[PDB]
Amino acid sequence: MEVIELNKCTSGQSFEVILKPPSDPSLEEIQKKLEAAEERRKYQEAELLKHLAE
Amino acid sequence: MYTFVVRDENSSVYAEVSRLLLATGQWKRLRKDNPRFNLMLGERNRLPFGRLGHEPGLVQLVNYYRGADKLCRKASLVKLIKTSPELSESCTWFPESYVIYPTDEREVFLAAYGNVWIAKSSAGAKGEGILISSEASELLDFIDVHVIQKYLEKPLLLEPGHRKFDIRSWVLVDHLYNIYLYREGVLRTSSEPYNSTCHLTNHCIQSKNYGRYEEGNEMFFEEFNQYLMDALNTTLENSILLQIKHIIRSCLMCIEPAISTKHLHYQSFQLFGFDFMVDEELKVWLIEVNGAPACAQKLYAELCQGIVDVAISSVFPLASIFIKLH
Amino acid sequence: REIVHIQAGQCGNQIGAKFWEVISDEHGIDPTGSYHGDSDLQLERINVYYNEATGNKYVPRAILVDLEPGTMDSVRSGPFGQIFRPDNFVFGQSGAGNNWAKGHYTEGAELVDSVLDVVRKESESCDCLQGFQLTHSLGGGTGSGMGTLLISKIREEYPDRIMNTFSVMPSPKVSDTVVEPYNATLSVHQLVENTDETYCIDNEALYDICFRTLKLTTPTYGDLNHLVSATMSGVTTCLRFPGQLNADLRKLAVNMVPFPRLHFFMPGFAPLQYRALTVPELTQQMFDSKNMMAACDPRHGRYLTVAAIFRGRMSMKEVDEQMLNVQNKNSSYFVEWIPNNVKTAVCDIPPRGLKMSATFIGNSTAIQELFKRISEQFTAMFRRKAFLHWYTGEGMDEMEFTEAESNMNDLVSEYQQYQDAT
Amino acid sequence: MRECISIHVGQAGVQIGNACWELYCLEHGIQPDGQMPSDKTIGGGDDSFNTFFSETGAGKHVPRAVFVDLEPTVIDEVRTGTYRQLFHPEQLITGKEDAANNYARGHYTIGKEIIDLVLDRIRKLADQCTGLQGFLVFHSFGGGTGSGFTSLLMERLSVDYGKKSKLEFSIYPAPQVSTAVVEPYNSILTTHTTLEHSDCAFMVDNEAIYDICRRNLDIERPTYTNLNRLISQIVSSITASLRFDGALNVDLTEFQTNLVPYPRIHFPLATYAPVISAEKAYHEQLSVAEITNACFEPANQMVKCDPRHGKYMACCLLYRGDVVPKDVNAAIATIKTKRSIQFVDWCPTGFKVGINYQPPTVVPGGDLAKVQRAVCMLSNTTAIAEAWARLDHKFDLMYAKRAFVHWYVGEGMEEGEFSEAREDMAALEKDYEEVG
Ligand SMILES: Nc1nc2c(ncn2[C@@H]2O[C@H](COP(=O)(O)OP(=O)(O)OP(=O)(O)O)[C@@H](O)[C@H]2O)c(=O)[nH]1
Ligand SMILES: Nc1ncnc2c1ncn2[C@@H]1O[C@H](COP(=O)(O)OP(=O)(O)CP(=O)(O)O)[C@@H](O)[C@H]1O
Ligand SMILES: Nc1cc(C(F)(F)F)c(-c2cc(N3CCOCC3)nc(N3CCOCC3)c2)cn1
Ligand SMILES: Nc1nc2c(ncn2[C@@H]2O[C@H](COP(=O)(O)OP(=O)(O)O)[C@@H](O)[C@H]2O)c(=O)[nH]1
Ligand SMILES: [Ca+2]
Ligand SMILES: [Ca+2]
Ligand SMILES: [Ca+2]
Ligand SMILES: [Mg+2]
Ligand SMILES: [Mg+2]
Ligand SMILES: [Mg+2]
Repeated sequence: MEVIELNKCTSGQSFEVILKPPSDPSLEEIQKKLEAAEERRKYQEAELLKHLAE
Repeated sequence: MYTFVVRDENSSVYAEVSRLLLATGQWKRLRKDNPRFNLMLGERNRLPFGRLGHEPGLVQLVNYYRGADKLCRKASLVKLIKTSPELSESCTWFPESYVIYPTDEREVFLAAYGNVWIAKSSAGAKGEGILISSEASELLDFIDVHVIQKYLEKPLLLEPGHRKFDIRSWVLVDHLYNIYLYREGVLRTSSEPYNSTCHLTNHCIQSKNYGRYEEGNEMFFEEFNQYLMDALNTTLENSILLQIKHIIRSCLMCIEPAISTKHLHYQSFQLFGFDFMVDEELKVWLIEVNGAPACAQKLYAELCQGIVDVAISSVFPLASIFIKLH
Repeated sequence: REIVHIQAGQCGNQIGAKFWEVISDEHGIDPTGSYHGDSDLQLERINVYYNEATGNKYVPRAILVDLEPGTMDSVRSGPFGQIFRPDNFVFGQSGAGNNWAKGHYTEGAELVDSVLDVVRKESESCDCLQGFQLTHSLGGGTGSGMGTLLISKIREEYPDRIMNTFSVMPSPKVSDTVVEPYNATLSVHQLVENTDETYCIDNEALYDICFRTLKLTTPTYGDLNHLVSATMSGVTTCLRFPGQLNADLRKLAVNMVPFPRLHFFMPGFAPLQYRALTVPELTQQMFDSKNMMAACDPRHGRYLTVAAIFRGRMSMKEVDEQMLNVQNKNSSYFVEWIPNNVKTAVCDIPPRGLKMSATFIGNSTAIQELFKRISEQFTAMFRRKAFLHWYTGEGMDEMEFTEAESNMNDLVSEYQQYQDAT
Repeated sequence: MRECISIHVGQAGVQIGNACWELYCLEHGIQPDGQMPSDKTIGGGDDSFNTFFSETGAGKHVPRAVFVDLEPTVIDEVRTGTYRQLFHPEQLITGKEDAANNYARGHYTIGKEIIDLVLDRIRKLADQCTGLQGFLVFHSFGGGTGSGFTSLLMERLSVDYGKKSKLEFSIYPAPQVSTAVVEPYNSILTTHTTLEHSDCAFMVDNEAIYDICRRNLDIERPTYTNLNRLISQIVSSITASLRFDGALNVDLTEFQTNLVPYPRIHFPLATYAPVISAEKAYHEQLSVAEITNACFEPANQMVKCDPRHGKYMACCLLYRGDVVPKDVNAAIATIKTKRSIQFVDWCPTGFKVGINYQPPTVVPGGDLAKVQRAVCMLSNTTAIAEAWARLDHKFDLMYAKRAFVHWYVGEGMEEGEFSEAREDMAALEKDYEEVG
């Protein structure tokens, strides 16, 4: 058991105790995913309106 | 109304428990994967302890202690006894044992190396997978995780027959971590004279002469005590059971901090089968702890009823065959 | 977040009228639309069902539709008849003759545009329209045929809005004409496709409750409608009053409808006397089949989803203990593959004249029994093409009957499919 | 000094943000009108509390926060509440209608239409920063907005602020505390999309908070306010190091450095003690030894699981009040000889300790008692994977029948995203199993 890195100030203190030692997608890509989902929503609505028009 | 689920169709013990539970009219069996249960009779392996105790408004009890495998596997039991300070490498009631892989203890075993030893594993079932030998070379050639344990060359022999035996004790630990030793144990005897089949007392392995001296090579306490009185002028309680109670209590107290459910969101109980050897000096040795024991046929009724009384109805009350070890 | 309410035909306008009497009384609105209530909770979400007109008057966002004047002259003479916006009465003179085809294809089609004119006018003064609710029967002509024609045209003009119905299913025990199973089978096909939630009110169930439980020797439609407005007030409590809930129509449908076609709900109510009802009695009764308003036995099916709404001041610890007790006594009747599929909701405002009440909403596969019995009555006549001339005389072909029958039998099959799922 | 922007998303994110900033103002002597008499530098400064609060020339101290919700009723309570004068109107952002507990609707449908406005409002906060550390993001796993919009926002924040650290405070669903049927779907979908964009995430299980409120505060039926004031004490303990003079966890980077050896396994377990009822007629103050022992009680963990059956990768003790290092070491020694504390063998068996001398602040007229000392333990243990397995099992039950899936596909999501997110959680479960 060892105490290291003891730092003190007026607000408190901090230290480390050791017991034993050891043995991204781009903007265009996100935009495309959003637009792809919008397009599928647009397709489904058009199928609905086509069914309703029949 | 109380609800339970069954997830080990091969448990003879909890098959009788669930049968009793149903015959009280106040317990209802659900399908295996209905989570809205009070009581789980869990599977032997991969029990999903992490899904217990999160159903709102349900008190949930299970019939296994998470972490009790450390006691109920051979290699891990050896490690537990060696590295637990409360059991210590100085432990007097457990045969000298080393863990050997096909951390490993092959070198320290050779250093120690009557030099007869026995090699086993928990993968060993039905008798095979076991080798008793006097040369360490034959033992290691047979292994290539196993345990190598000092073979007790001087066992207490029942007369007539000049025959080896082992003692099975049943121990119930409830949710309060009370330790209950079933007052009825069983001796599982060899039908063959001991010659240094007559070395392995397992009920399946037992050979002609099977059932000669006792029904199915099983002797119960009343007779064994009576034999100890006639032959040795002593009693089962004095010469053996005091040691058995001490060993049971030591083992179970040792792991209690690691497995206790007293402040957990679900609760556990478990039935253990302890296996002991007696040497010719009436010293008792622990051989193995079994986390999913079967029972002796005559004892199935009494003990299964006792489980419901002590472990189940204590948590789920409706509308002593045990010795409490403390 | 506004709801536009529509009521169509005789049944739909009579039940609708009672609905607005009840909830106007709960929100403190008098028959003249003046608010004279005592709690700000009454007004906090008043905008869901009411528009504010100058003079702090509240006008129901309600549209009243019929193909004949009679029932809507009755509404106008009724107790709260003055509360409705005069422009929101849309009626023809011909009638629909208990004939789905007249409601859907001939007489109704001449009237539907001007109804859609009032709907558009209401929707366009909405800050953010939640969706629409329609009350109708399925056994007559206007609410059934013209009502489902309305839904179709609303869905086309507002394809992204939720559509709900309180639909009265016919029963021979409480029947006006023999063609009701035809009218109801044609409507159920529409509802399967064009509603998000349909509360199934079986007139058989309503009658038996008045006769057996309320001990009414000779129930009238008024007695039946008393049970219905009470249940309607209950299921919309979470929309009308400030709860910790925060649910719009779409959230309700998402949580209650696991498969798009299985959106037909058994509603229920308790109690059905000055005696204080305890929480156990409330919970036991609301799950009792005898308190269900669709004549289906839940023990013959499984619950996919359940909402249980308690109203009044009571112990919630007690509510939860009895809910969890009821589930254990019905463990077999909830599907295991939708975890935590029973919702408990509380509202501290009790209905008129009750200290506490409970509304039940169940998506049960037992509802298939309701459709099965309607299918059987349909087929008994349709095998002999009996009474079909009333429909072919309005230009319908037999094939459209075969399709609607086929579609309903499909619906029944899907319910049995999920009732046996493990 | 280096600034931190807090982002609260959805109802749970907003209401918890309310509770946290109420507490922050109490801890720093900031009145609800934004004034702060102790701050003798008017109009600016680079004190430690300035990492969370900016300053106007009139001396108002303004949270570096944005609140975002897809419907306006929750944030409207902020706009008219006790702390209305604290926030700039641009910081409170509301849409017209919510995501109806549907991740796909919050992520694709409504998210697409509001994300640029949110980013624009965050950019305005960032332009006030001399050296922005990154973001603290508060949301539910279960809500449509909290799951769906947060994951979209996290992706775009990675793009627009590539260098900056992102920390999450995530509310994990519990049926004890009003849940939607589909919250397992939303949880898995948002964890899979957010995993690579989050450096360190603190899960709070509503079940644990609910139980602590029942058992320790004797509240029979906890409200959101009860839950949120308790949660805000734990959040304050975790963020105190960024807002006060100190030497442990001084910047957001240090949370990853100290708690997360492997990027994916970035979910530390929080344990807090003591929680004492304010209406306790008679109470007795707990010692350093006792509150440190309590940190290894599952009943005090933010996520219900069993650390005795996992392994530790890191462990921080954060003390507030009357604590000296000598007491901490004596307490640790005692505990290590009595508790099942197993570290993975490729990590030091140690504790990083921080002590702040100011005892916890409590809301006047609240449920929590003033205590002389308290501690929050942050430990990265494999045991927290229990909560993933629980959630994954409920997902599996519904998804095998495709229950409710049509709602998500109906918003433009593909069924394939379900199984992709589910196979990522399976991998994550295997990761915990490998290290543990
Ligand atoms: N602890 C806590 N949990 C909350 C709070 N509000 C909601 N929740 C939980 O959050 C989950 C629901 O998500 P919400 O945050 O309410 O939903 P949202 O993000 O607004 O999403 P939508 O309303 O669907 O648009 C449920 O599991 C609730 O139990 C809160 O104030 N405190
Ligand atoms: N150290 C030792 N000395 C002497 N005999 C031993 C021994 N270890 C085991 N045996 C004998 O071998 C038999 C089986 O040993 P062990 O208990 O390891 O196998 P097992 O696990 O299959 C029986 P159980 O049904 O209790 O699990 C014992 O009954 C005992 O007779
Ligand atoms: N008519 C009603 C009324 C309700 C309720 F809100 F409960 F009152 C519900 C309802 C059912 C349910 N269920 C049904 C069964 O599965 C659990 C959720 N949830 C909710 N929530 C979930 C998220 O918060 C907003 C409202 C509401 C549905 N229809
Ligand atoms: N519960 C209830 N059912 C009604 C009422 N009026 C009619 N019905 C039922 O509704 C069906 C008749 O439809 P109705 O609404 O009168 O015809 P419509 O005007 O053409 O829509 C039959 O099933 C009747 O039993 C009513 O006021 N209450
Ligand atoms: Ca005409
Ligand atoms: Ca300053
Ligand atoms: Ca990053
Ligand atoms: Mg064995
Ligand atoms: Mg009529
Ligand atoms: Mg919301």
